[PDB]
Amino acid sequence: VIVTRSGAILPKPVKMSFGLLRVFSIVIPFLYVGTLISKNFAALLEEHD
Amino acid sequence: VIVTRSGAILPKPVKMSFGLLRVFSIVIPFLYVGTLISKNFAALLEEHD
Amino acid sequence: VIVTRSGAILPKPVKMSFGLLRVFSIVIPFLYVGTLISKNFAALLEEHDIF
Amino acid sequence: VIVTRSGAILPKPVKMSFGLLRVFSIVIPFLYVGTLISKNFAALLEEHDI
Amino acid sequence: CIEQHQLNKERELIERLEDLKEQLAPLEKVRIEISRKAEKRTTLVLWGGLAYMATQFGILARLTWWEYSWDIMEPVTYFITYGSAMAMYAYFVMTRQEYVYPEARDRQYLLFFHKGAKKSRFDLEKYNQLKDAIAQAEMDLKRLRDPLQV
Amino acid sequence: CIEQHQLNKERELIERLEDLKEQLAPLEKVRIEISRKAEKRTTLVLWGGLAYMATQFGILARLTWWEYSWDIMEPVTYFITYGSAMAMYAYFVMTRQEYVYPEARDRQYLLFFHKGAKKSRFDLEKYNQLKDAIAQAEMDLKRLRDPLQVHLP
Amino acid sequence: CIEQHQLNKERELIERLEDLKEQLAPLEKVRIEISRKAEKRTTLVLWGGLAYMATQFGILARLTWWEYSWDIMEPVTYFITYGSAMAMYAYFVMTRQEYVYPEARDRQYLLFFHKGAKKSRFDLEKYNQLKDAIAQAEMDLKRLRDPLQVH
Amino acid sequence: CIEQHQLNKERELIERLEDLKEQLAPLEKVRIEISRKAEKRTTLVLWGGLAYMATQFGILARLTWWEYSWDIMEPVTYFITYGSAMAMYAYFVMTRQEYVYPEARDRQYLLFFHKGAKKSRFDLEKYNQLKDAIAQAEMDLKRLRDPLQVH
Amino acid sequence: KQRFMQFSSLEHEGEYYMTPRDFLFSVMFEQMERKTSVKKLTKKDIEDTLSGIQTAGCGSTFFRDLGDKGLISYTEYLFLLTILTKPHSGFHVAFKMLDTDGNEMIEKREFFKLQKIISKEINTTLQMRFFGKRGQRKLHYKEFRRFMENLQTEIQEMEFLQFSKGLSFMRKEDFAEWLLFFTNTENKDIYWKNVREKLSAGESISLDEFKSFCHFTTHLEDFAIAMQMFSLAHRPVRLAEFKRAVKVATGQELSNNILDTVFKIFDLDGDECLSHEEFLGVLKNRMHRGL
Amino acid sequence: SGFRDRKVMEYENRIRAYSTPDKIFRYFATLKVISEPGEAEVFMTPEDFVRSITPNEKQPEHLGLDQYIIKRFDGKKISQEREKFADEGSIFYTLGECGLISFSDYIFLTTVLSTPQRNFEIAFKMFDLNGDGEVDMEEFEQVQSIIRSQTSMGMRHRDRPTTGNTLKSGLCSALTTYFFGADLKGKLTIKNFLEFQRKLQHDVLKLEFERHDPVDGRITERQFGGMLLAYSGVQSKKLTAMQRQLKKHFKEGKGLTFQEVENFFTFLKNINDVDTALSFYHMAGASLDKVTMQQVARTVAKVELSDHVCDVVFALFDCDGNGELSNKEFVSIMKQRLMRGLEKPKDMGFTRLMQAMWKCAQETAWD
Repeated sequence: VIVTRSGAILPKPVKMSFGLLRVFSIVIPFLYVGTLISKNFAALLEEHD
Repeated sequence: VIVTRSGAILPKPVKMSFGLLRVFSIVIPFLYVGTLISKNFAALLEEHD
Repeated sequence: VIVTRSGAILPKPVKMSFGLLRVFSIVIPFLYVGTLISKNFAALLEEHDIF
Repeated sequence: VIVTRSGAILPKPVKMSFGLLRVFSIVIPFLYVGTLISKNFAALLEEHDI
Repeated sequence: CIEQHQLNKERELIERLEDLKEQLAPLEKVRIEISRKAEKRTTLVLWGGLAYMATQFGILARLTWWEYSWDIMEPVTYFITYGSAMAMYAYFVMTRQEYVYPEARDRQYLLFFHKGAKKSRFDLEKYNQLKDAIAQAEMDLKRLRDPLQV
Repeated sequence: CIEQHQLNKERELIERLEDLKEQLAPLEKVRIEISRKAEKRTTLVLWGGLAYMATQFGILARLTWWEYSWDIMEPVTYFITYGSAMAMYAYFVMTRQEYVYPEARDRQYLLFFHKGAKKSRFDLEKYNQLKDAIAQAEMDLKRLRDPLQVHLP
Repeated sequence: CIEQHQLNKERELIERLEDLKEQLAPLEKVRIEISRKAEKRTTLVLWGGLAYMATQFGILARLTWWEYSWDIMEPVTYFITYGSAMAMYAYFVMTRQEYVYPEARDRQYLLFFHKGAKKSRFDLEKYNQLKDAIAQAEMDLKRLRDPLQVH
Repeated sequence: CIEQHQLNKERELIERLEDLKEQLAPLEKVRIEISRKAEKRTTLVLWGGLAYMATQFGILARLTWWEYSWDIMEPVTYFITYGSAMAMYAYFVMTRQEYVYPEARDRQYLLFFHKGAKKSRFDLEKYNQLKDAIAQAEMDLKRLRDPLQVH
Repeated sequence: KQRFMQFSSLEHEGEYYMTPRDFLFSVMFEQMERKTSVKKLTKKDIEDTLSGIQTAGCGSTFFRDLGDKGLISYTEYLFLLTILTKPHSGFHVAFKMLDTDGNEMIEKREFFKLQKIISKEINTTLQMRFFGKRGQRKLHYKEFRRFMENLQTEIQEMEFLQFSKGLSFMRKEDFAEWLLFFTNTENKDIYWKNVREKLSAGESISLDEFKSFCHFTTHLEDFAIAMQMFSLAHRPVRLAEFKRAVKVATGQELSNNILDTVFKIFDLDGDECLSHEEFLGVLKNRMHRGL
Repeated sequence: SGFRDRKVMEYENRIRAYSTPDKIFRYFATLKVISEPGEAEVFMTPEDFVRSITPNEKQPEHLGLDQYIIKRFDGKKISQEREKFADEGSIFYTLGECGLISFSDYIFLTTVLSTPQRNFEIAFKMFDLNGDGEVDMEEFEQVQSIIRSQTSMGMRHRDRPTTGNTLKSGLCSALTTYFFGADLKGKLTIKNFLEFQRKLQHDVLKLEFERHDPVDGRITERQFGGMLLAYSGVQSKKLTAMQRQLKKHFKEGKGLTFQEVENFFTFLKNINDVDTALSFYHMAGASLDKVTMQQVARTVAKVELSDHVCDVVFALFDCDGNGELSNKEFVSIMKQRLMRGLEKPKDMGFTRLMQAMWKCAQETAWD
């Protein structure tokens, strides 16, 4: 995998630029929304039954 | 994986017609009849015991 | 997959002869050994020493 | 697939340098470190709780 | 010593192609039907697998929410998972092939094609022979036209 | 008249290459813009999958430690993890391939590419044919200019 | 003349093929017997693995219904299922390749093949050297007998 | 006007192969040095991954069977596996990979090898450029055996 | 501790002593410009204890009839601190345990070993008083609790009169400014805020409600439990519940202006409610008096 | 002894520490009576109530979890006199069955028992229409809502067992049987409620005494001390230390009647004040000795004490046989035995530490 047929060097794989900041800055809000909407769901469904 | 050796962009993939409904038409009643024989199994087993 | 690059049908897929009853007759004894071995281990364990 | 295209037989697989008596010897000390700091975590939960 | 040979070879090769495409139509007219019934039985297998999934889901759904406790059915629902892992290993040791979905449907496809090939007296032996000869001839005409490009 | 005929053949192939590249350039622009369109959409889909993966975990996180017990949510997690494999199987029943992440990624990108093709109504078949003709002209010229099969001194 | 000369080159090439088939003959029967032996050993390994999974199923099957409870054995259960994944990651790193069933079965059969070869001492290397030679001469005879190109 | 071309070109071509080899000769020892200096680090991080898996087993072991319940640890048990299946998806979003362990160590080794070359200022481009030219000449001579002998 | 050395008055055998008046200065005032000088103890002082004791009123007028005619050691000073800061820190307990075998009538010899351990020769006024002139009597428990009561009450009297600024009463802001001698927060500016804005200042308020306030501050943890009930119940704290909470903290009830002023200081982003835990913290910065 | 028995005792001590209380009630209950039109309900004995409280103790193998002795009582079968599990005059008798205890009742007893008296004083005197603890049923539900929010913080409502609003109806069964009578009109005083609590605690304690088989109403000194050390880790080394120290003295055959242990456990209701008294007896030079122990106890709690009890108590909590008691070790083990392993069941203490780290974040946000 490292080398080619020719024994060359494969190029550096790209990184999604600033993707680490992206992935946690998308983890955090949908964490908080999965918190929020299900607090909503609980507060409604206790009133239904 | 998107293009060829020629760079020709690959053809459109197949989708079965109405297929989401074709699978949703099978998921649901088999669930329902398994739910029925849940009752049929439980009632008969409390009948024997 | 099912069609060769020559447009042809693959050779016939092969099974194992009596392999179905090999599974059906290998699972059952070793399931019974799994039944046996804890019975003959745990009562031994409270027989021999409790540290 | 053990036989190549030409009918020849693939080389010897390489085991690495008595692995079974060194990987076994490295899971255990990290597991001791783990159980130690978990105990440390519970005791610190009591301490800063106090 | 080529213009004579390829003047012969083009004409004879189109002759071989024509003769084999004459030979192919009675076999292929059977191949379509047997492949069709194989595809019908295999598609039935796929939908039956989804039936198995949904039905197991529903019977394990009703018990732990109306009649039995989860606390006494958590072990059974562990054991069906472990039995499923054992079934994958059994598929492996039976087929000498990994249990994965397209390979499984191709395995069952060729089984339920070759049952039909048995039941219809189909010359599979001639069919793949013809497709091999036609593939050879097609390679020949391609390697005829390409030095014709040179 | 050997070498003049040979350089005429080479000139012929290379100027066919030139003309077909000249036709390649206008449609390639519409191709590359619809590519960045469908790429934007499929990158949104790639992130939205992780958004779903997070907003499930927010629900399941709140609903075991704050306002229901694990006795309550444990069967729900079982049925979610079972419907996981059930949907991944149903995907294979839907389309004739597995649920593999780069594979499905390419599927969704290419499917959005054809959705953009049907909107913009550009000549995808001409694009396919021309783009094959270019590469065949390149490979045959690669065969042509071998210094072990010298035609050009 | 080129006729009997080129046909003589063809004839000596099929002579060379005959030599390559000839020398393979006394060697091949130790390879076949080793292959069958390590085959039954691999067969024992595979059915042994199935026997293991049935055993590990059967132990918990004894205990956790009706020798015992279920809420006591769920930690043992999870730790076993997790240690399975741990040992699979280990088998990656202890091999520098992936644990997927046929591509490890073939590793084990290959290992048993070289195990039998080390006891056997029969020049497997000169064997498959000869194999590459005869397959090369095969492709030579293929290319030399082109139907399109007259010779 | 066809064969002495091949003979003089063949002498020249094995000569040029020798020049490519001698121009390679001071360089690739530095490549093998960087090949060590990356690979040892990658082995360090893989044995570190196994060690992390060990610690994650062990803290769960102690935190159940001496501190807490299982029923107040079965949730965090579940959320760790769910976090791992979340994290591998995040890996696939970051780089377009399935996260299979040989592909894992291959991308990690590429990351260490390019930093190791860039810190050592290794002309990677002249390296693999020259390697490709070497490979082209070698496949040329492997061709130049065959119709010059088998016709 | 060091303030005893900062506020010492007499010197016998190297021993620093405090007068009742320097004790009054130490409890009213943290430190002053005044020198709190130290003179040598002549043997008139062991008769000054008698001659003050032969004259002073034995209740809530005791030190102010004494002035300087008294003796306070370091352990006695720490005991006085324990009285005025730590009620129910063991007083029925001590007369049960120190001199048992009968009633709660304690003996003089367990007096001194009292002084050191609850806090953790010549006589002062204390054992000259409690046990008689030389230890002829035994101290009575109800009489000592009365002594605690009128002594702490006399502290309240001193705080009232010194902090009346010559008035007959305390105003609202006299009392609340009194109430913030021991408050040093960053919301203190907020706390003074309702002082200069949200206060109908003036409104002279008597000593008896001040006494009721002080006894309210004594029984304080029960008020903490009631406002903890109001923490784990979303019923906000209005005037009647706060009245009721003071009553169940005491068995006694109080003014309005004290109570409404407590509301006005402690609304604090909750309108017409009590900043209740915050109010408890204000009273305990008041009660600790620096530690 | 017995490895399986030791592991079951592990498991059930994990349960009584950290489980969820509905699962606890489903664990220790043994009886399932079929209201033959409707369905069966799951009740437990007072014995099962004890073993639900008591650590280091087990119930037999077919009881387990959700595996009940099924007692079909009421329906077509002519039921005249149902099984009096509890003695008459038990608190458990006086609730809505002839000696049975529901789920809701289990929550109620866990609240009322494992809560100090002072908190109920304030609880009555806050929501009583008067400020004087005279309380109706509605404010009593308020009391239960506030104080079920104290111990069993993690509660739930599966709505299959009695977790729901039927909790309130079993509470109503308790009141209509016993607190407000037939009409549900009058109020209940503070004093009668605390009397109720004290009698409940006494009945629980008499059953806890009863489970030992006191031969001639007298318990083995070792078994007595083991009851004294119920809420503990392993103090068996101190158990045998008390034994071998007592194996010098000639008292170990004499047993202990119920009345003495009754007296001492009433003395424990005052012992959390005489931490002070014993603490000042430390630095006053006097020695922790059994004579002054029973003298101090007969002064402060006014409850009489034989020498034999304080022999065993001392020889337990003496400083490893040195002939001298230890102050705060004994205080903490008495507060542990007193609280019955109450505070923070089903722990999520990292939530409180997250709040603590955020208070430190707010405290550096002052900076």
